[PDB]
Amino acid sequence: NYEVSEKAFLLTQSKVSIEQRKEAAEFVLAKIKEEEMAPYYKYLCEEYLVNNGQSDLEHDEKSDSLNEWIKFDQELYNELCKKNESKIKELNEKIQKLEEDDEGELEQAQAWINLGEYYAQIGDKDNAEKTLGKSLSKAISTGAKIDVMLTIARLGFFYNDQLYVKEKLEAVNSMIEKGGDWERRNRYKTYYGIHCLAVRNFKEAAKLLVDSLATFTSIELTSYESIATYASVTGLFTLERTDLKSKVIDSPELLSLISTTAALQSISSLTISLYASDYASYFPYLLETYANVLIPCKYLNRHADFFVREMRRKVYAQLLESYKTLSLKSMASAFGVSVAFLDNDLGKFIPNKQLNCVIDRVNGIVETNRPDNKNAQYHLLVKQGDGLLTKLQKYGAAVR
Amino acid sequence: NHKLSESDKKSKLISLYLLNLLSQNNTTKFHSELQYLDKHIKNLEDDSLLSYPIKLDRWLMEGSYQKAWDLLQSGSQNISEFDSFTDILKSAIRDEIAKNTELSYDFLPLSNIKALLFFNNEKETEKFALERNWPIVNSKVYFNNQSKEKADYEDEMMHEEDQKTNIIEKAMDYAISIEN
Amino acid sequence: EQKIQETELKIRSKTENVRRLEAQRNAL
Amino acid sequence: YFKLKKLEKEYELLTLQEDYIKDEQRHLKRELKRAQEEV
Amino acid sequence: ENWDDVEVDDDFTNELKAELDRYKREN
Amino acid sequence: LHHSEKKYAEEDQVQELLKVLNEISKTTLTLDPRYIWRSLKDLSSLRNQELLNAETLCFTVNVLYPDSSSFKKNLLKFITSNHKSSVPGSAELRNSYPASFYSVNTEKKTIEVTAEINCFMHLLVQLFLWDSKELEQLVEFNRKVVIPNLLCYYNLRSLNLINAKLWFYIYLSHETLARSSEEINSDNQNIILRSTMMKFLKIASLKHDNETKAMLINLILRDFLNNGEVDSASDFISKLEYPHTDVSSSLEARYFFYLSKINAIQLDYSTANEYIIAAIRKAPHNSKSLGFLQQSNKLHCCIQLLMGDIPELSFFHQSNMQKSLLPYYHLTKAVKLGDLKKFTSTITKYKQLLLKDDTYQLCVRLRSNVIKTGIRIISLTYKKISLRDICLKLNLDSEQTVEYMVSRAIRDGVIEAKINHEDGFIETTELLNIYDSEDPQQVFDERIKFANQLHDEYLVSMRYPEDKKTQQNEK
Amino acid sequence: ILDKIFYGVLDQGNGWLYVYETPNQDATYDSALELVGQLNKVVDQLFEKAS
Repeated sequence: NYEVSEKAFLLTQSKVSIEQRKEAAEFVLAKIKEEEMAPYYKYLCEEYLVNNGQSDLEHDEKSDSLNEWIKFDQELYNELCKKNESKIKELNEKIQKLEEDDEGELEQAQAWINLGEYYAQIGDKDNAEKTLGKSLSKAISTGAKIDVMLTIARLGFFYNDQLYVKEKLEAVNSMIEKGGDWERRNRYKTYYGIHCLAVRNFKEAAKLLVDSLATFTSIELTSYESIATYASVTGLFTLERTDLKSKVIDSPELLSLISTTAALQSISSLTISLYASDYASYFPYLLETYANVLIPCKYLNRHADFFVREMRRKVYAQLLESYKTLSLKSMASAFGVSVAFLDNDLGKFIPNKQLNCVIDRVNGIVETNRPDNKNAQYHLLVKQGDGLLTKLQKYGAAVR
Repeated sequence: NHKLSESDKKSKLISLYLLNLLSQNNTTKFHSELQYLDKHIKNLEDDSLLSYPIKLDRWLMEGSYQKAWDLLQSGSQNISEFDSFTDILKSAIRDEIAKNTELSYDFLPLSNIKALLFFNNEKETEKFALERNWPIVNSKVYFNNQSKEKADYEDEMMHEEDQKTNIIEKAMDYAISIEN
Repeated sequence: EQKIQETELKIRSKTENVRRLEAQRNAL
Repeated sequence: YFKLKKLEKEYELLTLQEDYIKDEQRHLKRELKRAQEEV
Repeated sequence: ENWDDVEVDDDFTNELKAELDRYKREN
Repeated sequence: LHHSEKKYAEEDQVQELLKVLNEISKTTLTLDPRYIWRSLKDLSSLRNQELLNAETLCFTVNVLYPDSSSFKKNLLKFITSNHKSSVPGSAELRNSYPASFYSVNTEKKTIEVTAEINCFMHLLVQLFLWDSKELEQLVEFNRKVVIPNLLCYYNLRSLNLINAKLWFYIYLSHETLARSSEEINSDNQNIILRSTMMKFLKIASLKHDNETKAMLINLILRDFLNNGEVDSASDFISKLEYPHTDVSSSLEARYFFYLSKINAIQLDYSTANEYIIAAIRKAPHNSKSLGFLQQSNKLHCCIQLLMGDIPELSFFHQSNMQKSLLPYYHLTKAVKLGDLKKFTSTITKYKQLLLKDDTYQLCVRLRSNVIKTGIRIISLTYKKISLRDICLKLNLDSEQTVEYMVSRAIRDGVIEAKINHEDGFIETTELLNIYDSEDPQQVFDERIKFANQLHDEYLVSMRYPEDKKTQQNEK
Repeated sequence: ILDKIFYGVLDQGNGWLYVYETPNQDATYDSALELVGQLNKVVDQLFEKAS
């Protein structure tokens, strides 16, 4: 269900082109004639409002925005009951006869597991996890448990529900912790970091994506280079510049990945320009980054403007370490900013204690604040040193 | 309970006591009296008489002394009742600003003294120049607006610097009575 | 017994203070 | 009512006996720590 | 966690990147 | 039907009464009944609803009534009593037993049982008043009784814990009467109420009771905050009459909550910032303390804005109280962003909500803090900044106006910078490198005292539970 | 300089140079692990003991 999830994701916010939502809408109507996508489109209008929420024919009666092409016509309306008879009335009667004839054990479990995948395309989630629970008691080895954790993971992928799905994803590994091969051991930890990207835990969850996407891909939902853009942007985002030379710019998979398609423009254009300390050509590569990468990708657009605040402070911080004092004519008259427009970027970063820099408003001499031998031994020691008696007397003064 | 007498009938009488507390540079009783009145958002806020010391001290908290000084001169409330505390509050304004000019301003001519501090007659500053020796040429301050910096502070309050390491060592010797 | 009752708290106060310091000495 | 004024003197006695032991135990525990480090 | 959530406005990408286009044309 | 209803609750009331009756006779056990009286408030409130009001009618008939003959009739007159076996002497549970308050020795006045019976009688009366929400004449009538009785009766160490909870009901029932309706006789009751608190506090000073004196102080400090007079509260807190030994869990955070409001208008936020933090840690996290935690956390966020430093806005989100914390988010945002029109429009719509907690008067003075924080944000960014560059960012008036306001920030040592009039730019005087001074030693000297302070607290507490078990025989 | 080869800092305004020693920190592992290692286990000694 990645095709309808990735392409129709442009229905959230697209400020670039109008045909982006139109071209992606063709894949929605093409894939829905085979398998039922109806519960996916119903949630699109129930998530974001006053943008695309008025395009549904029957939810409430509304017409708005630019898109008349996403809807259920009189054909799919009559096909709504046709798919329900095949996915419920037809399948449940065949499995019910298996319990009466008592044929096999794991074969009956795989029947409920395969049937449980149809409930994801139905839109009733109470019977989705119920059928998986019936096959849970019939599951013996780890072969039948592979598709169980995949169907449960689709509940948060297909319905975009990060609340009730993460409880079931953790319940499988917590009740019985085995993992089998290290391939699945990374799968239980991958789904853990997916729901943490919705709450935006930053480098905690995002550090596992660059490791998993550079080794193995499920290959069933998508391809290797389609979701590779998630690890390309978060690669330089989470990892410091010191380790970018031994990891990102030199990699067996990444250097062969840029030759597959030009839609990345991260591990190549942004990495080489950042390692060369040249910000003249580095910034125009960011112009095609957010547009052609962050917006179309799902988990990347969940952040969007959350990337730059961490990245914009870091790109200048690395330049301040290479010189004691810089010049305003280098920043204002050359690369990324003008004179007056510089106050908007570094103006809000310093009061947040993100970086320490000094700009001269007369002679135009940029000055860098260097802690020298102070560092965390003196100043930062006082800050985090007060937490010793703060956390001790918090619950300690009340005894029991 | 309800009002059988007359106080708020003339709102200047309350402000005269409020401005009298500012004459002694006492903010403890001043800010507490605003909570003593019954209607804070009705009679206190809307009426400019009860809000006169608030608006005067608002610019003092904001830091701009230009508009606050105009309330004692260009205002129409300083004629009869406030005339008694007018020159008193005018003496309180000149006792506030120039305290900060010690460290911040390194030097300045007599033009900024007449302008920023709003002084009228010349040679009256010389009366403030008497004892502590004001050759104004650069910085002679610390006479008015607190005092000198002195030197060699020892044996006064808590810990000191130069002579005694004992009270500094007392913190290291404080564990003697705790362990024993 | 105004003074007797008022000074009675000093009996229980000093008693509980010295006994709890004996456990440290008895441990040593 | 006889025990009220009789125990009045005993209140000062119980206070001093606890104070004398508290003063002597500080000098006793000093020799205890010396024997531990000596072994 | 939640402090980073609200403090991020609609500014930056959609805005500042539109300024970088006209900035290079004026140089 | 109605006969078995009166005997069921009265037997449970005597069962709980005999537990504390025999403990106060020998020496002083009063620590034990104090724990029982904590649960007695919750068990009696739920029991008052069941079996109607008839549980307290036969309790007076059982024991002897010194003053309570007409009190039960006056308390039951307002509810239009239905009389069933209302003649006194219908139910006799005594029957000449020693624990039953033997009647022959009681009626001959050879022994005095009134001390523990009458003081306990006033406790059950005040419970039904707050349960039934009885107001007007019934509130003032009981005040004319208990107070003269406490002057005649001299309470022992165990007896001082009885009326300690009665002073809370006197002040609670009085404030609900004034806010319900305003009448000419309302303040006549408050004048005597304020004079009565000071007379009984003088006697409780020699008793050295922890709960008695600490209960009155928090009730007296609240009365000073309503009138708005610090002079009465200033000398009151300088004597340090507040027992710090045992407040249980009730009075821990109540004392520190008043010091934060008093020192808020004293323009000293150094000590007031610690009092509001200690009130959060000492207050329980249960649902009954949510009413206190709601007002306390709203005061902490307002103190930080008055200090000139932006607090952490994450508390307005992760907490479950954010529904009531929404008006305070736009206040900090207006001070941080420095927008002049945003702050004026924020306090206008929410002015109605700020009237309940009386925090609107402090929000008026946050107008200055918008400039106080705005100068700190622009100063840390540019060490040397032109005089006209500040007026362009904050949209100020002129250069002479900002010249006065910047001088106000370094008054207390906040920004620590200097203004150059001839050079034309403001330069920061902070070179950091403060480790070469004595500032690190000043903080470390307190950490040793704070660590040994927690040592001194653990220094002497062990034997308290060991007194009972080691003296008693063990298997 | 950013590659930790040559340790030094220059001056763009006046075209000058400054002195920068190779170590940026002196024995940080001492108080670094002493701090964060303490903050982890200072709460770990309480948990349900207060309930």
